[PDB]
Amino acid sequence: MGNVFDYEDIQLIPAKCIVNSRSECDTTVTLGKHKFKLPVVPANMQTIIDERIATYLAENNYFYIMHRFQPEKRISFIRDMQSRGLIASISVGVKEDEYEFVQQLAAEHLTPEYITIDIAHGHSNAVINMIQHIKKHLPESFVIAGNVGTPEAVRELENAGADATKVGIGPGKVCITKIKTGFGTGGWQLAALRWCAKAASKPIIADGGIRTNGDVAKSIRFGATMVMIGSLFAGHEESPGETIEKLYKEYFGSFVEHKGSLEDTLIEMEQDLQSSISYAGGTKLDSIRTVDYVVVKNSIF
Amino acid sequence: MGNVFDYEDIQLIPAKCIVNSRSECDTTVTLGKHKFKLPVVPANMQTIIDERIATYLAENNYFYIMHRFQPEKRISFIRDMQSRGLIASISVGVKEDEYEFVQQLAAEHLTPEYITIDIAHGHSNAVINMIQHIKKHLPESFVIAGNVGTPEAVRELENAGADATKVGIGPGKVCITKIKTGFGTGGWQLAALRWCAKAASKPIIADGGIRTNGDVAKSIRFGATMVMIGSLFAGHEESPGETIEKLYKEYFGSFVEHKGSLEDTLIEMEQDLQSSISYAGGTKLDSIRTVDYVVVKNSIF
Amino acid sequence: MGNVFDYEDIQLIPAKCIVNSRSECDTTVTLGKHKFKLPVVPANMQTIIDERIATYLAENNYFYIMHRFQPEKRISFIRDMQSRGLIASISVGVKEDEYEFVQQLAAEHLTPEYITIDIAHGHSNAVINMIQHIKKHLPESFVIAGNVGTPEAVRELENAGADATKVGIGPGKVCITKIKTGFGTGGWQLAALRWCAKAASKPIIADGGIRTNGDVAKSIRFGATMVMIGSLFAGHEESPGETIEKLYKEYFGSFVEHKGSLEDTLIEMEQDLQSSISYAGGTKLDSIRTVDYVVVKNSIF
Amino acid sequence: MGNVFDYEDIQLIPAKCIVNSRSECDTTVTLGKHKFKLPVVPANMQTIIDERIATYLAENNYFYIMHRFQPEKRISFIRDMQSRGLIASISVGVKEDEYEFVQQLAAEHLTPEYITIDIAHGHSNAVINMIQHIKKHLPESFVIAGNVGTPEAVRELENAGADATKVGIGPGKVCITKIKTGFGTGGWQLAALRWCAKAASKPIIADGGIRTNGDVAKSIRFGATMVMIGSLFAGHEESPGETIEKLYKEYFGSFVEHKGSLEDTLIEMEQDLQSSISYAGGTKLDSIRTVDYVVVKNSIF
Ligand SMILES: Nc1nc2c(ncn2[C@@H]2O[C@@H](COP(=O)(O)O)[C@@H](O)[C@H]2O)c(=O)[nH]1
Ligand SMILES: Nc1nc2c(ncn2[C@@H]2O[C@@H](COP(=O)(O)O)[C@@H](O)[C@H]2O)c(=O)[nH]1
Ligand SMILES: Nc1nc2c(ncn2[C@@H]2O[C@@H](COP(=O)(O)O)[C@@H](O)[C@H]2O)c(=O)[nH]1
Ligand SMILES: Nc1nc2c(ncn2[C@@H]2O[C@@H](COP(=O)(O)O)[C@@H](O)[C@H]2O)c(=O)[nH]1
Repeated sequence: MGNVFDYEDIQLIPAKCIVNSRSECDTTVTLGKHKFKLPVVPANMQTIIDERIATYLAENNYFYIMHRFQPEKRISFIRDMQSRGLIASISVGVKEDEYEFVQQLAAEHLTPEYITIDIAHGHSNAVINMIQHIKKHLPESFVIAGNVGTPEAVRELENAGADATKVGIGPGKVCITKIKTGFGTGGWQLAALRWCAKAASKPIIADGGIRTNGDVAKSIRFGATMVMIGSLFAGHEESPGETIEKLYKEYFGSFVEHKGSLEDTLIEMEQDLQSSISYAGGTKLDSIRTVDYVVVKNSIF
Repeated sequence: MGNVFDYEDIQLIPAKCIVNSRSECDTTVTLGKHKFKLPVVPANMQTIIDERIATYLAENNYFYIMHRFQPEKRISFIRDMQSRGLIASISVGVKEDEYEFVQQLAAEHLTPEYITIDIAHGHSNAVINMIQHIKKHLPESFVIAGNVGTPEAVRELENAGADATKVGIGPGKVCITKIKTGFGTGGWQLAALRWCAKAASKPIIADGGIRTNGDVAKSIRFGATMVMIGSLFAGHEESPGETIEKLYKEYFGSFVEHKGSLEDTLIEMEQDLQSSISYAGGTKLDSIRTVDYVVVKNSIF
Repeated sequence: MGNVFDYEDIQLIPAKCIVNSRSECDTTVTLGKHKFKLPVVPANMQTIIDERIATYLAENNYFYIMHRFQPEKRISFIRDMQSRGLIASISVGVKEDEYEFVQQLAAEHLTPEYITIDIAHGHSNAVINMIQHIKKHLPESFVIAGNVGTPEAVRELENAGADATKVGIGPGKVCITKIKTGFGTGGWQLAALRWCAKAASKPIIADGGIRTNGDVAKSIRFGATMVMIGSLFAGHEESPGETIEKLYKEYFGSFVEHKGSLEDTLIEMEQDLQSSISYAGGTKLDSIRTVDYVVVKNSIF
Repeated sequence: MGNVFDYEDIQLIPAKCIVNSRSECDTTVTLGKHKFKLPVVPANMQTIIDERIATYLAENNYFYIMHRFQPEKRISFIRDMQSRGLIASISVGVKEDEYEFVQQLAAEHLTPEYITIDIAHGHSNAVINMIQHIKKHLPESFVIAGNVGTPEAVRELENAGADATKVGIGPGKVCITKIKTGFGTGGWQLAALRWCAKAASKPIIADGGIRTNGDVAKSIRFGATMVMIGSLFAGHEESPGETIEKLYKEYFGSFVEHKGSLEDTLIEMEQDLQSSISYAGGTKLDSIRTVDYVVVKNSIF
């Protein structure tokens, strides 16, 4: 950064197709010691993810991150997921009984595979301290830290010991940080990603702003390992929240229209993303990383 | 490419008018051994073209390309069109009984004047192979190959032996490749054309993105020999698809409003295009190629 | 040209106000041997101007140009206007009985004060010929020629003997030349004016694209002597066309909402334009010519 | 200026958060001899402010400026506010019985703490004269002068003796100066502020264009001491004007929807602005001044 742009400004340029069917394209990705079907993860929000969803995903090799909204239920969540041969992926804060939470986890001999320290303005000593604290008590837990919007936050989190950082400050559909405060990556998420990624030693989770499945490929182009999606996963039948009636579900953070089975959404993502690999002139996800691109004048639209 | 822009960004600059009536302007063009009334061709899609339309066009020296959706009907289509003193212009794929199709055509002593190898991502060995195959079995067939979106695809198709290439990856009104995959010329079709054309030895068919008849002239400015149009030819009385009721027709690929006779559309195209030649300070189509232009800031609109 | 922009891109920068009331600002302008209240003129179209309006304007020192749509009525129009102590301002073409029209005028000893040769694509020998013809038969007639969109057309018309040129190719609200042909100053009228004006020895009439009264001042900034307005003068009670019923009038060239008395419109123009002179740090119209300006990013709006 | 942009083009870049709660951020500011809760002030317009509001604000250490619309009521307004242990902040003009108004104030031994000379086009000798006049008769009155839109107006007002200048020419929601005259900072207010501020020795009040509370922080970034807000303060229950019925209030200068208590609005401003300080990596308002920023391509939206 550089020129500033966002998802809709970007068109990726096709290379020579080397496959006969998109079916020969592999969209898996790896994050620490584990391998997942898709580079996407639903937002770790109560309006998007619950234990039911978490189990479905885990049982099918989809990465998931559980929200933190009922912090008391986490211990037994971990234990359920882990007795099940499944990954336990949870979120923590830094305020303040969760310092003894991760200490209780150590005593309980309970190591979650993934822990995400998820704070609105995650560029802080508060976040550094919780990272160090977890590397100390649960050194075998893969730690995702954020949210951040700069290369400088990314470095300083990675230097605190984060295994991955989460990038995005206010680009969410239901997020209003840009309006209230005038700060963040809203309006330039994809470019804020190019630029954080340039400086990252650890996987980045691009968080927020995704409006189409093509934006997964674009996020891949510009440095993401994983893409967090709230809006596009909102309003499925499996989704949290009640349904009204045609047909609608609420979606909010800490009014949409009904979308069908989350599995159809996920297979469609995978298919679109395999088309993306065809277009990127390759067989796997990483082929996307090398393609040229143009910044269009009006949009995509 | 260069600056990226699209049809609506472009205004062409008028030269001194050398005609008294647009009627003295000639909009014909030539593609291989044949001469046509207009540099336009309806999309080779089942929602746009059928044998009825194909016959009308052919009988009136309008270039047409037939879709491939009932591949069994092609043989007798060719034979009908050819017993009629008319051009037989068909589409083929590369999967897989159509390798013996063009071999059956050779045995049948049936040479179609035009064959279009029409694949979404036509930059592939698959397409190269079908080109070579046809140059081998039906060497007297003019071969149009695509679709492509780069100078590199254009060269490599032309080097495989294509007589013309079709340029456009996702700029169609009903096309969703840009949304699903994040790849292609959608949002910058006209510039993707300037740039493919710069590197082409063979006629290019600019395929997709045309929203006004002025965009035909613009496509001419930027290197097209021929312009393929789906949307603007959708929904005529002669058009495929049923009519509802006011008055509508469906338009889709592999919900519009009713447009009148296709002949009125075509005479209007010709007239607008003769106005375009008046403005280009000339008497024929090629006068458009030399005019200056500006990229406006907001649009045309 | 230079950077391309249009009316809405432009903000003019205020200089020190040297007046106590906008009332001390003089918005008059001169075109040949005559002095007018405002640098504006209604479009010389049948949907905008008739003899009733023409008389009102003339009787109040507003410049007007009469349309050509009933060419038989012109002779007696001139004579009426001229027996009245009023300016006779008419439009002519070049096809073809109007070569003897201006010859009939010579015989009739009838010299119109202003004659406008008004052709869509006025950059032509056709227009040059009619200019020379009029300078020959009615040498005392002020000749306005056009329409043009380039410095080159402006020079060549001025060299043919035009006393003023009319600039604008398709920026009209009801004009569709940009859509049909892909040619003209639509989308960049104000910049097409900066640029024609840079090369002009004669007054330019900026014709078309005016959407607000501020655009009169902007046209002044960028070189106009006079501004032709169709849309903003459409739909007044005095205006041509019938009224329906709330309340509407048609507006078209060769569906709006009702606007009130044309005199209120004209006094308001004058007042806004005197505000413009206050802001331009002056007392007269020409003060506008010297102000700085910025090209904004989104619009004015 | 420089690149031209406005509030929606701008995203501010977060620095390392050094607070645990936005509650530890101080949003106070000082203007002359007085200290206020927020860098915001409601527009000194009759549709926004009255004595009731003025008293509320003053009694709670919110800066306010009273409009001038009932000039006869000012004397006793000052006296009421001043007998109350409250700041008396009034507006004056330059026409013409207000030269003896400020002379009557001197005789009455009535010194208003703040006086704002509030003229549409305030770059004038008229404004200079009233400034000098007040510095002469009421030298202990803090004088705010404007409105202006250039560094040159700012200097010349500050050189006349202004204690602060008010910046903004036509960016108001209900302002139509941009449409009528084609002049001012509408469409580029925030950049017109960067640029006036660069040349200012005195506090600037950024006046107009604020659409979100984030735009307060942005105005801070670009040089404002104080931000005047009309639109966002329109339509509260305490607000001037009648209510209709759901629920609406009028808002106009010299049709909205009902907004709630002005105190909720003001506490929310303060809270958003403390979030802004968290994001700016600081504890006080001035931390905002140092942050980086990007100009996005489409908007914020
Ligand atoms: N600042 C803020 N961000 C939120 C909130 N709720 C969700 N988000 C952000 O946006 C979500 C995903 O964004 P989306 O895919 O809908 O654009 C989450 O991953 C999170 O980063 C909220 O209440 N406040
Ligand atoms: N990728 C894709 N392209 C299509 C489809 N249907 C039509 N098209 C493209 O768009 C058509 C013409 O575009 P239009 O004139 O409507 O913008 C065809 O010529 C073809 O290139 C489809 O189903 N998928
Ligand atoms: N090409 C074309 N231009 C027209 C037509 N009718 C009006 N105009 C142009 O536009 C008018 C004024 O434009 P407006 O103020 O509405 O933007 C006339 O002065 C003329 O230049 C038409 O039918 N065709
Ligand atoms: N020129 C002009 N400006 C006005 C008028 N009424 C309000 N304003 C301006 O706009 C107000 C605030 O703008 P807002 O916050 O609504 O964008 C006032 O502070 C003032 O500068 C008016 O009638 N004419």
